[PDB]
Amino acid sequence: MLDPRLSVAPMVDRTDRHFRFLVRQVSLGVRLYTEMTVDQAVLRGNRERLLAFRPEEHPIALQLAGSDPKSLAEAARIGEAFGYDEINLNLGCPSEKAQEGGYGACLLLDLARVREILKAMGEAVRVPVTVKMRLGLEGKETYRGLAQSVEAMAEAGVKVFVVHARSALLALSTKANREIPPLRHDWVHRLKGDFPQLTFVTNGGIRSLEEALFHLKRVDGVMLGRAVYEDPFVLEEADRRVFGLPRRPSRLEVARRMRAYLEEEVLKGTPPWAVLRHMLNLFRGRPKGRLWRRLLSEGRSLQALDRALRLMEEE
RNA sequence: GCCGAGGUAGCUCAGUUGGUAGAGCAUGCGACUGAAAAUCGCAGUGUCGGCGGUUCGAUUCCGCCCCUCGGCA
Ligand SMILES: Cc1cc2nc3c(=O)[nH]c(=O)nc-3n(C[C@H](O)[C@H](O)[C@H](O)COP(=O)(O)O)c2cc1C
Repeated sequence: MLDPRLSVAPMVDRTDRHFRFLVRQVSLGVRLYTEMTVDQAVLRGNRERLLAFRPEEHPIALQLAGSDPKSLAEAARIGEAFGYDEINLNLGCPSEKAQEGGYGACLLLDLARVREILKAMGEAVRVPVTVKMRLGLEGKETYRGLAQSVEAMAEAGVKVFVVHARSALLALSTKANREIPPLRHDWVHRLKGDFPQLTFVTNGGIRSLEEALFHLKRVDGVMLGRAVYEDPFVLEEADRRVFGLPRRPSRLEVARRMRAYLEEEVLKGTPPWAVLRHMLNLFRGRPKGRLWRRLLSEGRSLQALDRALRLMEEE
């Protein structure tokens, strides 16, 4: 039993184990997702570097990308061992890299392939195998086509469908595919109405917790990506209102704990910028936030963070 | 001439071991205590130096070519 009500979207070059730990200091309940991790990188690459994460990041789900059923079943078997509570399948990445590899959003073209992929992964691991998909391809999406492909996946085992509510135009850039196609959140709402036994987590364009709450009164969950990264404290009230916990974090308290987390990591071989480049938005839209962001991007050291914290305390 | 170590936004630069490329300062527009300081948001644009090599595909790895650099000659 997992809590799908709220989560931070998987974002390449964003949601590494460092930023995930940061978000965990802001919200205890919010579900975290790893970056898209290709199956071949899990099978042949340094597995400790890729998948190893901290136990504080629980709950956390490893998202895998691929096309070969046997390769994704082996990659899901490996992810489960590292302790991931969930193995999510990437069916939305419209990059040129994805199209050439035949994985991501272009996998939606072939339900027969996607269904044998899901059957293999689900039987290879005991953790819930989910999916993060898009509404369709080349703006040719129909509601009966999306509901029909969701039916097939559900018969393959899938229970949770994290839906990025917008089509993927393979011709456009990746940054263009997250701003141009129309957001049909109402399509996901109807997916819950046609499939009340399934869990749907709508996603796309959610700017605040107030908007996320609106969508929660219609579907099971909401996923925020750029809203969280651009300013982690967009989930400031997430715990208290969504997860019903009695705790509201302070931007300064979180900075104090992120400093101690930076001391452990740096002191055991972690480059200081690997942790500091994700703390720049901690004071976004706050007094003297500029100087906080300047100090860390210039110094890039524990000592620099100590002087930046001291200033924030003075202010 | 042997070599250290580099070519990424205008700028000083990150990118840790092939997989949805971006930090800072500075340009530009904007919010605000009254113009105004202080303060903050918004967006920006990439042939990741050119040529082949592997690959599903490499800013990332090979060889070649190639501009500023530093000790040795
Ligand atoms: C920088 C960036 C990287 C992303 N990488 C992934 C990814 O690796 N896997 C994935 O399923 N979605 C990825 N996405 C898409 C997000 O998961 C999400 O669907 C999209 O940002 C829209 O949701 P949002 O408006 O709440 O951010 C990425 C988005 C961004 C902005």
